[PDB]
Amino acid sequence: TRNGRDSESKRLGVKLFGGQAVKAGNILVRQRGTKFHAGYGVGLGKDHTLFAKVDGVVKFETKGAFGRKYVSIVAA
Amino acid sequence: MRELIRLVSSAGTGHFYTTDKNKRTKPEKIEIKKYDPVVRQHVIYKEAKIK
Amino acid sequence: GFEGGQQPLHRRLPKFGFVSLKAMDRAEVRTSELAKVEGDVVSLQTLKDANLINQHVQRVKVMLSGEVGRAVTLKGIAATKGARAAIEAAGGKFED
Amino acid sequence: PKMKTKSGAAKRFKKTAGGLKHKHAFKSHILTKMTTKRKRQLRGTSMLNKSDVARVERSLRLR
RNA sequence: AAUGGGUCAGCGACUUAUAUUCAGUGGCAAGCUUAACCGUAUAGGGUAGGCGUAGCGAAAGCGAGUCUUAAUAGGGCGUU
RNA sequence: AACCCACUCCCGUUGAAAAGGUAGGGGAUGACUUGUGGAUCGGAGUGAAAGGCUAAUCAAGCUCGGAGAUAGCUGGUUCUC
RNA sequence: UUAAAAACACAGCACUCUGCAAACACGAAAGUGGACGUAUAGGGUGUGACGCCUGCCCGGUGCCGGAAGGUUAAUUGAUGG
RNA sequence: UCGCUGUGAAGAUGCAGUGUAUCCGCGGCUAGACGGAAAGACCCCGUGAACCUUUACUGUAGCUUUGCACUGGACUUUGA
RNA sequence: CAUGCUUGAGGUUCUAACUCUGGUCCGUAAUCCGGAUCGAGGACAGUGUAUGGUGGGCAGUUUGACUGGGGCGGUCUCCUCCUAAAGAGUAACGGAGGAGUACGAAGGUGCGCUCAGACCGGUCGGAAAUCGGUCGCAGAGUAUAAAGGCAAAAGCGCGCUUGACUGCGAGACAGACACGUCGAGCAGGUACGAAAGUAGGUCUUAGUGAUCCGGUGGUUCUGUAUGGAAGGGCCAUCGCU
Ligand SMILES: *C(=O)[C@H](CCSC)NC=O
Ligand SMILES: [Mg+2]
Ligand SMILES: [Mg+2]
Ligand SMILES: [Mg+2]
Ligand SMILES: [Mg+2]
Ligand SMILES: [Mg+2]
Ligand SMILES: [Mg+2]
Ligand SMILES: [Mg+2]
Ligand SMILES: [Mg+2]
Ligand SMILES: [Mg+2]
Ligand SMILES: [Mg+2]
Ligand SMILES: [Mg+2]
Ligand SMILES: [Mg+2]
Ligand SMILES: [Mg+2]
Ligand SMILES: [Mg+2]
Ligand SMILES: [Mg+2]
Ligand SMILES: [Mg+2]
Ligand SMILES: [Mg+2]
Ligand SMILES: [Mg+2]
Ligand SMILES: [Mg+2]
Ligand SMILES: [Mg+2]
Ligand SMILES: [Mg+2]
Ligand SMILES: [Mg+2]
Ligand SMILES: [Mg+2]
Ligand SMILES: [Mg+2]
Ligand SMILES: [Mg+2]
Ligand SMILES: [Mg+2]
Ligand SMILES: [Mg+2]
Ligand SMILES: [Mg+2]
Ligand SMILES: [Mg+2]
Ligand SMILES: [Mg+2]
Ligand SMILES: [Mg+2]
Ligand SMILES: [Mg+2]
Ligand SMILES: [Mg+2]
Ligand SMILES: [Mg+2]
Ligand SMILES: [Mg+2]
Ligand SMILES: [Mg+2]
Ligand SMILES: [Mg+2]
Ligand SMILES: [Mg+2]
Ligand SMILES: [Mg+2]
Ligand SMILES: [Mg+2]
Ligand SMILES: [Mg+2]
Ligand SMILES: [Mg+2]
Ligand SMILES: [Mg+2]
Ligand SMILES: [Mg+2]
Ligand SMILES: [Mg+2]
Ligand SMILES: [Mg+2]
Ligand SMILES: [Mg+2]
Ligand SMILES: [Mg+2]
Ligand SMILES: [Mg+2]
Ligand SMILES: [Mg+2]
Ligand SMILES: [Mg+2]
Ligand SMILES: [Mg+2]
Ligand SMILES: [Mg+2]
Ligand SMILES: [Mg+2]
Ligand SMILES: [Mg+2]
Ligand SMILES: [Mg+2]
Ligand SMILES: [Mg+2]
Ligand SMILES: [Mg+2]
Ligand SMILES: [Mg+2]
Ligand SMILES: [Mg+2]
Ligand SMILES: [Mg+2]
Ligand SMILES: [Mg+2]
Ligand SMILES: [Mg+2]
Ligand SMILES: [Mg+2]
Ligand SMILES: [Mg+2]
Ligand SMILES: [Mg+2]
Ligand SMILES: [Mg+2]
Ligand SMILES: [Mg+2]
Ligand SMILES: [Mg+2]
Ligand SMILES: [Mg+2]
Ligand SMILES: [Mg+2]
Ligand SMILES: [Mg+2]
Ligand SMILES: [Mg+2]
Ligand SMILES: [Mg+2]
Ligand SMILES: [Mg+2]
Ligand SMILES: [Mg+2]
Ligand SMILES: [Mg+2]
Ligand SMILES: [Mg+2]
Ligand SMILES: [Mg+2]
Ligand SMILES: [Mg+2]
Ligand SMILES: [Mg+2]
Ligand SMILES: [Mg+2]
Ligand SMILES: [Mg+2]
Ligand SMILES: [Mg+2]
Ligand SMILES: [Mg+2]
Ligand SMILES: [Mg+2]
Ligand SMILES: [Mg+2]
Ligand SMILES: [Mg+2]
Ligand SMILES: [Mg+2]
Ligand SMILES: [Mg+2]
Ligand SMILES: [Mg+2]
Ligand SMILES: [Mg+2]
Ligand SMILES: [Mg+2]
Ligand SMILES: [Mg+2]
Repeated sequence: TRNGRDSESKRLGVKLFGGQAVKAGNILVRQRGTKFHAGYGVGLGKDHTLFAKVDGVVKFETKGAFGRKYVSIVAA
Repeated sequence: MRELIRLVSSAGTGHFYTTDKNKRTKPEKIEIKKYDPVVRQHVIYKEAKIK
Repeated sequence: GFEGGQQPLHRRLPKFGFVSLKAMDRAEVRTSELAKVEGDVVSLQTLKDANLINQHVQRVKVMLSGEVGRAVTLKGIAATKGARAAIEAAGGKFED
Repeated sequence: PKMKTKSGAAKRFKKTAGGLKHKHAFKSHILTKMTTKRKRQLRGTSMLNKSDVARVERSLRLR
């Protein structure tokens, strides 16, 4: 056997789901690459982390050309 | 391998930065502009010995 | 402090600071304790006539706490700015 | 007889009215490869964790 | 079909000292309490000392504030 | 042959015996056997050498102290709701 | 006190050390054995009557000899800070 | 204080089903009572123990080099 | 450079220290021991102390764990995919691959542009170089494995440059602890751009090692009678297959 290796799990994924109340600075999605793109009121980190710049409600809409998926914040 | 150096400000203050470089490929001394907290201006820094 | 062989906290973190031997001759006194000396003179030896300070104390400072009871005069004892007004307001002369 | 406090515990944890202070690790050497933000945030002093107070106090003979 | 005990009677294993933390129950109370020692000897005296009434800082120091900092900006710890 | 020894078989193995007995066996003027007295010893003695012997105890005697060594290991831990 | 043997000893052989207050051993030391001996003697090591013999390798590790050169301790203390 | 076939800490005098069998000795034989004896010696484990080895680590007796002391006079070569 | 003054080093010699397990006298009736005297050696030997070498002769100890029993073999920290059951997490001596770096530009910014490949024509190259045209839309590329991304291209070129800045930091994610990850905004100074603006390294996830100890640069701290210093503290940094 010449196989026994693996790496620690990074705990990626959606942290806040749709309809939830966000506060500014909260982390929304942890990603490799941009599987979700930043919408209104959402910024992108230097490792493709989606966080919140304003307060409100998570939206999770897909729109526009290229058929992307957008995470935005709307008024509660 | 990259070897550590020090960048010391042109101002008389003893403040310095630290980094590394490729001594084999780039032999000329690094002459960079950086911010000096002690005098609170952007001045010229020059390479020295990390040791 | 044992943890099963893992490096314990008292050896995992750095030591820091030094112990000031200058502060071992120091004492602090509230303004609410000033109305307990015998009569109208708050001095180093008079604070030792009660049990306000130990016999090994040489420097005393007064901070602001509580209220001053009467009009006392301080003989070579320091005070803060809040206690300077409190002592002075109740006729308490300050000198030396 | 009298309890003897651990010598090395008293040099690393200082008692205050807000608990026990201590410094941070990973700040002794190998500091060029670290980020300035990472080194700036390891600079102050902080309070002991709720899970370490019991085992540290017992080393300092405080409980 | 793993251990131990043939049976009876007697003996046979969480104690003590000194330091300390938490709880219950009391005495005093911004104060409480004495140790050696003296003693008309479980009384009375002896308050040297210990804890509390103020914190922040590695420290000098300043103090209801203090530390970091160029910063009465932020932030940590503290205060009715 | 006496004396010293211990090669084989059987018996005995709770033995007559904590190493024997009956039958056979080896040396038997020598590097022999033996009495009495004396010398060497515990990391030490002595050894024609088997790690053998040093009071039925030996890859370090016995005895009294350090000492109730230490035991993350077995065993045990006593009346009632 | 489960092994008596092909094991140990042996006469014979070789190497090596030792010039005497000998090498060597037991003793903090004094001293004692070697030995009231003196290289045809004494200690250590291996082989093991007798017969015929005992071949090649000095690179490794030991021992013996050499002292030019290189490194090298306590000690001393120029010079600088 | 029975046999068998099953079940079951997995090889049953004692459990299930079933078959056999009046109560108790004495002389014999050893198939079972995982029969008695010795807290398995083999194997593994313990941050266990002894004793042995070596170019394991760290020391050390002994042996050996030089400086200083006990320790002096003269001549000669040679250096500063 | 004869010459005088001291010292370093070697050689020879002398006697007077020291040595004699050499002779003869005495204590004494004595192979010990002393003292006296002859003889030999002689500042050597030997002993004390400081120091280098050798030294299993002797001693106190160490010599890992996992493991379909132990040994032998293999592994031990980090990253990517599957196992993993459509939130996170999830084991085996399960199935497959990488890391222990690189870059002063391969970073920042303003401006500009799109690939691989196929076919047709064209001087030697000829299946495949450089050239022109048509088709194509990502089958290319990304410093480096794999996964997830990439048109405001995160891919390629050029000008200017040092934000690969200093003090912080609302709020979160992860989490036994120690560590780890993201970050709008504020204050100082900057770089590109006409400006809105963007910049607290690189498309993201590996490229790493606590404390102690010791060194180097600063310092409004301390500094055992006092004034200094030594030493200590604080801040920045260096030394661990
Ligand atoms: C092995 O066969 C074992 C020990 C034998 S002695 C090495 N058997 C025991 O009966
Ligand atoms: Mg595997
Ligand atoms: Mg693998
Ligand atoms: Mg896993
Ligand atoms: Mg960003
Ligand atoms: Mg460990
Ligand atoms: Mg008092
Ligand atoms: Mg202490
Ligand atoms: Mg570090
Ligand atoms: Mg530091
Ligand atoms: Mg039974
Ligand atoms: Mg059993
Ligand atoms: Mg049983
Ligand atoms: Mg048992
Ligand atoms: Mg058992
Ligand atoms: Mg029994
Ligand atoms: Mg109480
Ligand atoms: Mg009460
Ligand atoms: Mg504040
Ligand atoms: Mg006889
Ligand atoms: Mg015999
Ligand atoms: Mg026999
Ligand atoms: Mg026999
Ligand atoms: Mg017969
Ligand atoms: Mg006979
Ligand atoms: Mg016979
Ligand atoms: Mg015969
Ligand atoms: Mg005798
Ligand atoms: Mg004796
Ligand atoms: Mg012994
Ligand atoms: Mg043997
Ligand atoms: Mg022996
Ligand atoms: Mg015996
Ligand atoms: Mg022993
Ligand atoms: Mg004994
Ligand atoms: Mg015992
Ligand atoms: Mg003891
Ligand atoms: Mg029990
Ligand atoms: Mg009962
Ligand atoms: Mg025989
Ligand atoms: Mg033999
Ligand atoms: Mg000989
Ligand atoms: Mg032989
Ligand atoms: Mg032979
Ligand atoms: Mg040779
Ligand atoms: Mg040679
Ligand atoms: Mg030689
Ligand atoms: Mg069955
Ligand atoms: Mg049964
Ligand atoms: Mg059965
Ligand atoms: Mg049956
Ligand atoms: Mg039954
Ligand atoms: Mg039954
Ligand atoms: Mg039945
Ligand atoms: Mg029978
Ligand atoms: Mg039977
Ligand atoms: Mg049996
Ligand atoms: Mg036992
Ligand atoms: Mg057992
Ligand atoms: Mg263990
Ligand atoms: Mg040993
Ligand atoms: Mg020596
Ligand atoms: Mg000498
Ligand atoms: Mg002699
Ligand atoms: Mg004599
Ligand atoms: Mg004489
Ligand atoms: Mg003479
Ligand atoms: Mg001499
Ligand atoms: Mg000498
Ligand atoms: Mg000597
Ligand atoms: Mg030894
Ligand atoms: Mg040894
Ligand atoms: Mg050794
Ligand atoms: Mg020891
Ligand atoms: Mg020991
Ligand atoms: Mg050992
Ligand atoms: Mg070890
Ligand atoms: Mg193991
Ligand atoms: Mg198994
Ligand atoms: Mg198996
Ligand atoms: Mg196995
Ligand atoms: Mg192995
Ligand atoms: Mg699921
Ligand atoms: Mg999942
Ligand atoms: Mg599990
Ligand atoms: Mg690998
Ligand atoms: Mg790039
Ligand atoms: Mg073309
Ligand atoms: Mg575009
Ligand atoms: Mg969480
Ligand atoms: Mg401009
Ligand atoms: Mg250490
Ligand atoms: Mg002084
Ligand atoms: Mg002083
Ligand atoms: Mg200093």
